[PDB]
Amino acid sequence: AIFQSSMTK
Amino acid sequence: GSHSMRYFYTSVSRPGRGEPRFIAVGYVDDTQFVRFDSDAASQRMEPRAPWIEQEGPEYWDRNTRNVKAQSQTDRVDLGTLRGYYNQSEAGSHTIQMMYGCDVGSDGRFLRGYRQDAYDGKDYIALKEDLRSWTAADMAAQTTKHKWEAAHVAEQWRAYLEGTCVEWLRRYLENGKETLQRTDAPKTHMTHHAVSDHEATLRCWALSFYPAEITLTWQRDGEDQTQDTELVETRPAGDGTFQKWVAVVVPSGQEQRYTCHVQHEGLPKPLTLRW
Amino acid sequence: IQRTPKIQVYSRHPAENGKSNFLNCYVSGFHPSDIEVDLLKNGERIEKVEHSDLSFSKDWSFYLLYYTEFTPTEKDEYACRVNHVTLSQPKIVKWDRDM
Repeated sequence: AIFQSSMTK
Repeated sequence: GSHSMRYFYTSVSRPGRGEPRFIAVGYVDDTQFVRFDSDAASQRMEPRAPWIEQEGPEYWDRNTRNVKAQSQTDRVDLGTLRGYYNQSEAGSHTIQMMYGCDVGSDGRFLRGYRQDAYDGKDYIALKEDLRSWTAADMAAQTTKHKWEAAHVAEQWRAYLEGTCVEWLRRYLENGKETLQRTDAPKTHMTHHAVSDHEATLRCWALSFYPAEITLTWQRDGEDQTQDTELVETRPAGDGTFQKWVAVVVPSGQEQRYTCHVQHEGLPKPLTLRW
Repeated sequence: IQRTPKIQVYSRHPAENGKSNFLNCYVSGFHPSDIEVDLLKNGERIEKVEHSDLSFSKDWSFYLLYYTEFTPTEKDEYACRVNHVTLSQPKIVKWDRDM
């Protein structure tokens, strides 16, 4: 299962 | 032995029209099990190994929303990094990320990793302790500070040592018929006369899994590298892999040379002689 | 950065005339991912060609598998035509059943 968050760079 | 679960993301801006191409692939060891392609009709995370198809709609909904969410982050980041680097909007650019976890033979956490790249070069990576970041340049350093102020690393650590390892154990169990099975290389040797005086011996390894393999030529017991060629390991297309290694030798002297094959599927290494 | 593709053309199984097989074109070590790949039969483009999902190696370089079902023969020539920004001209690599 994939990683759930995604802070922007 | 040990196993790993890994995801590979690629985003490519398309300045001509519309939004970036986004592609994700997930592997357990050397087996691809899921895919998402923004150009695809489904717009879903799709199955690519029979043992994942048993997951319920919930699994598919979560993973699909999350990859799409990630694709949107990549779209944003493509814009931001263009800014960091002061580049024109006329150019197409690329963001890539690989992340995953390793477990040992007893199914215990071994290590985690998460690194990304911009235009084919290191951008930001999670350190081995999963607590801090490595920035390759001042663009990435800008991201690093922002991410350290928000403790992004903690969420990654929690996943890499936790969620990631648990699902890896689950898949390994559900797909044990294939995932926990080695296919030793099927080997053989061919002989191509180049002239009356020289011949090329080629040592073949076919239909093996997993992909890692060592192929070596020996002459009278000692390893040889002169006059040898060694192609990159390649996919057969059916889940297995191929490789060969060759050496030019003087005609009549073939029996001096042995090919040596090391592979997880081989309890003892193989040695072939012509 | 820009990396020129490596190219391998090969059948999934040992080639034998008259026996159905799979013709593979394996392109790798390239960057960027933008790339054109065709399988050719006697110079003409084969239509029913599939490829894998884009992925990449330790150095971020990409790789892809293009393939199609096919039946080897004595007179039929097969090739892989690859076009990439690093190539001043489309590269055509003929299949060699011994490799």
